[PDB]
Amino acid sequence: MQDCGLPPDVPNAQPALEGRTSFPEDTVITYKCEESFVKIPGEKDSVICLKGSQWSDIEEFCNRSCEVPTRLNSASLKQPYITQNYFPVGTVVEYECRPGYRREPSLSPKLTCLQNLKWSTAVEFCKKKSCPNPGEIRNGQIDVPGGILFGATISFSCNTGYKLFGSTSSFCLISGSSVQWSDPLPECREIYCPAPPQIDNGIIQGERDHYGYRQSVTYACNKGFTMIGEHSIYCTVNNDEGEWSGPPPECRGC
Amino acid sequence: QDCGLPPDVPNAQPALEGRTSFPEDTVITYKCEESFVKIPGEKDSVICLKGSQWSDIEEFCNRSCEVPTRLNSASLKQPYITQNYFPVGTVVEYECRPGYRREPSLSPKLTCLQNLKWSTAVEFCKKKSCPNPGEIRNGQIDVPGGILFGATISFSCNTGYKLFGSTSSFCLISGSSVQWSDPLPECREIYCPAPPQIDNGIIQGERDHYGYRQSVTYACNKGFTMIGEHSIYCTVNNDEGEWSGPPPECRGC
Repeated sequence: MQDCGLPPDVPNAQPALEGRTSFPEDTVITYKCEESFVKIPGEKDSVICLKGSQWSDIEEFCNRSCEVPTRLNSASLKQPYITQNYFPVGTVVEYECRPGYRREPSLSPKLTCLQNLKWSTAVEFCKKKSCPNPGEIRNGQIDVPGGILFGATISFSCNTGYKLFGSTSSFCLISGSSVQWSDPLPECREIYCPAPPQIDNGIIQGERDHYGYRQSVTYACNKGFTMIGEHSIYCTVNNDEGEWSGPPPECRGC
Repeated sequence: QDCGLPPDVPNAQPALEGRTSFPEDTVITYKCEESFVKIPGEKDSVICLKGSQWSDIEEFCNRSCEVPTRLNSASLKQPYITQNYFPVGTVVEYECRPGYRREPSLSPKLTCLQNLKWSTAVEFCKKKSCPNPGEIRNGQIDVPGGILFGATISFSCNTGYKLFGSTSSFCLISGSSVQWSDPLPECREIYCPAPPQIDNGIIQGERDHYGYRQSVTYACNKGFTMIGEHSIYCTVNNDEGEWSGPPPECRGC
């Protein structure tokens, strides 16, 4: 009769019958691979009802493949693997470095789909690029806790008696073609104490315009006056603020 | 042949030894009464002569000041320093003791006043001053009470420095002047012991010396995680350098 019965049984595939058991001549039935199976590119996945109530032949067209290679932050799949989804056992794909990573020549940038439907062990075939030498801060220091490679962080400090002006840290970020420091080297500025205090009936011996950390000012009483106290005070520097070591002496008369 | 009582001399008293009769040739000496001093080059005694007659004697006592009181700033000049006769109007001269100096604007003279008292005393001989103490680098000099003769001064060394030498100085009289008993001490920078190195980590830019408040920063080698403070700093404790705490640790991953 001008009708075919059930289409052939294909291993690891299921036909779409749309709720019927009888099909008219020329009816085309498509099969869908079952779970954990991917259709093999360049293969028939459907049958057709021909004359005599006979279906056209169809061969197994499903496998048995790995999943799409896992997402790496250092490397991207090369074409054409980056657009594929069919990865039967033995399939080997190639990677290429992302930015800012570069090839580690001693290691292969290839992964293979293993018998267990898993990709081979990952190695660091694409390593992190390195930022330029941080350099130096005059009268300050740079803290490099964990190298200067892509993603690294560094901090800046200013030695005792100096005040930091600018960024207090820097990160090695990807900069277009390469990786560069997010922020420039700051400045360590000399902290000044407030002008030294003057005293009644006494003077400051050779007063300077500016006084820095540990710099001292010496007092002297006027003729006829007796000094009671410290002959000199010095600049103490704490939490980036200048402050004199103590009060100035006193000059008592007569 | 015996003389009777010797003549009455104003402001003087004779020494009779309880006697009322005296044999020829007896010599009787008089002593000036209180507040009175015998006048140099004058007779103070009488003698019993023939005819039961005493030799003549004239008043020989002039009211006089006492020997000037001792001053610690000056001393009587010669010849006043050996005199005891100071009638009203007598003016003596002083000269400075050590360690004192003359106050040009003033007079070093005292006058015996009508009331038998010396004139008002002024500071004509003033305490000498030692030279300006000067400066101690990285230290201080405390001048509690001036730098005149007899004064004391103390020395200290700022935080992070240790004093080496004298801790005080006294203004002494030194021959023809006054000088500080002790020379200035030196304030030397205290160094902490070399910072400790750590396994699988380094010191970032180690220095040769570390002083007070100076810090050393650590960094772990690739593949190691730091455990503890990233940097430590040089503390000072009774002139000794000591690190703020232990260095971090670098744990294998």
